[PDB]
Amino acid sequence: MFENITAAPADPILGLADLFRADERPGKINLGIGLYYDETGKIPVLTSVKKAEQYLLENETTKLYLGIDGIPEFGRCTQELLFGKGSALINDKRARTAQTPGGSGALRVAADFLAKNTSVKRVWVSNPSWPNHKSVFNSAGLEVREYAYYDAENHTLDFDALINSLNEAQAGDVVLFHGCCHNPTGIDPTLEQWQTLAQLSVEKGWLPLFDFAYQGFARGLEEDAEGLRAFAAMHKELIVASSYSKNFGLYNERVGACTLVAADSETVDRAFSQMKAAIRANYSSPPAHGASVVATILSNDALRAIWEQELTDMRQRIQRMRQLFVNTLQEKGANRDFSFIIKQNGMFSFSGLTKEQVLRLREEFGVYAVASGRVNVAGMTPDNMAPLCEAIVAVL
Amino acid sequence: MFENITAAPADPILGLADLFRADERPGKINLGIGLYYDETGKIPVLTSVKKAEQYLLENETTKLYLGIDGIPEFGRCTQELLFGKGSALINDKRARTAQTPGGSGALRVAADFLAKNTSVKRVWVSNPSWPNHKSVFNSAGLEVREYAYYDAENHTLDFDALINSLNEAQAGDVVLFHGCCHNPTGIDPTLEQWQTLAQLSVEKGWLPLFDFAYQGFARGLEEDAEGLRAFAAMHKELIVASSYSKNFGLYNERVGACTLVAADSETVDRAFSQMKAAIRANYSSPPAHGASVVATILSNDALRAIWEQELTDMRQRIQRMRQLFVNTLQEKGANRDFSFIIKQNGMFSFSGLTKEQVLRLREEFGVYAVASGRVNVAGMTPDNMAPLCEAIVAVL
Ligand SMILES: *Cc1c(COP(=O)(O)O)cnc(C)c1O
Ligand SMILES: *Cc1c(COP(=O)(O)O)cnc(C)c1O
Ligand SMILES: O=C(O)CCc1c[nH]c2ccccc12
Repeated sequence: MFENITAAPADPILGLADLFRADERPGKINLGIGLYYDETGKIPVLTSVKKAEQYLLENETTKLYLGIDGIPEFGRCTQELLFGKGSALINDKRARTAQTPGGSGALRVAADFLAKNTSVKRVWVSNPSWPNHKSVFNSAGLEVREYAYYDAENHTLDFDALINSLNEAQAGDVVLFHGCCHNPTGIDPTLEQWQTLAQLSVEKGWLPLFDFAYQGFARGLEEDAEGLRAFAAMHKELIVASSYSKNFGLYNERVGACTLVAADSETVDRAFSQMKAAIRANYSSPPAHGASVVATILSNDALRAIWEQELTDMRQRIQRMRQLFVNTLQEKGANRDFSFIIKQNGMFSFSGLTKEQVLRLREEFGVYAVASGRVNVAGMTPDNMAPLCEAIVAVL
Repeated sequence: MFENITAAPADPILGLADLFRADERPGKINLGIGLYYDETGKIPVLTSVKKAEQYLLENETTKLYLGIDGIPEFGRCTQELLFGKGSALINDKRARTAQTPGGSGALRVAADFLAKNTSVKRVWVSNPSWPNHKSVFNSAGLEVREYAYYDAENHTLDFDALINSLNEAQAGDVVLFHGCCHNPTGIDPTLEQWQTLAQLSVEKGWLPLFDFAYQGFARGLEEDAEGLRAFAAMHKELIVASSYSKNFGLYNERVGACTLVAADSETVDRAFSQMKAAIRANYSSPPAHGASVVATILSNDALRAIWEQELTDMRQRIQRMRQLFVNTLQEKGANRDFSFIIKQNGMFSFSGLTKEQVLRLREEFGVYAVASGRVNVAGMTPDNMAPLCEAIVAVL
């Protein structure tokens, strides 16, 4: 039965880490996968998290299945982070959140939900986009179309190009937006552009789907929610796929959420029932650990204060490595002018290196960047900055 | 977009838990969902688990994404528990295991894998079977057919009916077997019926799929693996969906595995790349906690020794409630003879109560039993025995 199975191609991202892990070279650098690293080059557990884990260790008395939609309080806190103190969505009981296994799991969930309960046929994703996006949608039998987004020549958001691209998108079509920290570009619309887009999708009849995996890494918790929030003010309906993988360093515990928003409660409940159904036929209930850690942290004023500060510490550190990257490049005599690098937010940067230069960097210098030339800034450190910056310069 | 969504029908199992919750009646008894309770009526964390958890608390230095297939040690450990210490399967590098989010997610992973990569068009599940089976397979766009299995009249496995209905299973059709502790019947084939079944499927060209969710609750670890192990001895190809939910009390942490078996390494590797592909488009990578907990325990001789004893205590305890159940019934009225109840394995007994009798137990007496008339013996305790058995005599 398996005699003819074809080996699957490799994950452009995931499969890189393997390549990395397997290289016996000494001073290898990893600018591939988006993982936050510290000054010392390690991927640490936040202390707020260790604090929460102790608490759970001490207080948990059962491992009883969670509800299909997960830990209630986790949900509540998620909606508050997403939408705000007074948001109507909340007061109007217009949003239902399901805790899922990662931001990834929430995308699949929304996908299966849409493919089975709606007349959605295609999903519009930006170009470029996070490669996993097409696979997840394709798996649910949905069609993935792309909309222009990035001005490579200028290193910015090509608004009209974007706008002109979407016009081709029909009403009842799903339009996928990155909450903040566009992966892989690092360019996010301005509050006005977001406003625009908002009004626009209202009129075109688009279902907005937000992929929000970096809340807190661009400007801040509350500011990075501005575009969502602008959409949330005009829309009856929307879907939100958030992740706690990055802002809490909980990568492997698979923590994320799927938020559904209908015009009203009677509606959101019905729909949600369909979403829970989709979950039931998938993994059933979500893993409690990571989510319990998150609810604890956001529930508690002390822990929360501590976590928020570690988050602000991670962000500021990336902001710092960015300035450091540009200057060191420059100080090493790079051809090009890399200052656009500073106007980018989040962990990455679209470095503008060719497929061949990234290949070269790897084989030759042991530097691992994604073929898109996407470099993980959060993987840079004052110690590797020099060697990193030289290989780049040697390939330019 | 969500205007016309119809609400779904609640989980025939999960649904009840909700009702249960919502029920204010002081002395409610919950014989629905399969959760192991203790003398005191609580659903506890295993000691070996708390121990492994502290260990992680103190030793983990990163939350770094796991591989798509999860913890290697976990895989190794599961294979050994499945096939046995020195299996050929293991020496010939013929089995690849993926850590999954519960036995559930492992079923969905095998499903999606099958649907997308093999031309399997239908799945044969026993009747009666675990309700969630249909939904998983169906979601993968797979056809669920049923094969005869239980002799309602004499409370047993109807071998002929079994055999006779499988004839209509074409070659290359997937045949789903319960490794042990048949859910919901409690009747499992004898090594000989397994042997025979084995032979048959070879001869008929079926792909065997094992749902192994109760390893260790019937007789013991090794003893419950004799059916599988027999099949692994004749098969070239196999799939195993196993859960650590019940035997480790790790319900909410989502711990299970999906083991693929092929004629050889090359084959298994190729195939498995396809399985990993299906995972990627799903939840990406699995939740570490639970599995880490499982690997820690099974790799450490001491913790392992403590765990096997807790497992053995759980099993023994169920066996006790079993004989006490029948005895109490008798000793309290009961027109029927419930002795068949003692030859049944695992957590539940197929009580032979009707849909209306169960409705009544609930409504009237506050006892929760599935509509199939399936009762969780593990939820029975010396303290609730009496009342339970009395409200049982009241509906006969
Ligand atoms: C990381 C990421 C996700 C989800 O990641 P998880 O680990 O599954 O939470 C989703 N979208 C983008 C753009 C991401 O970078
Ligand atoms: C409980 C159960 C499973 C797996 O449950 P998980 O909690 O997802 O591991 C699989 N099969 C049967 C028959 C079960 O009863
Ligand atoms: O009753 C069972 O089969 C085990 C408990 C149970 C009810 N619904 C479930 C769905 C997934 C996993 C386990 C369960």
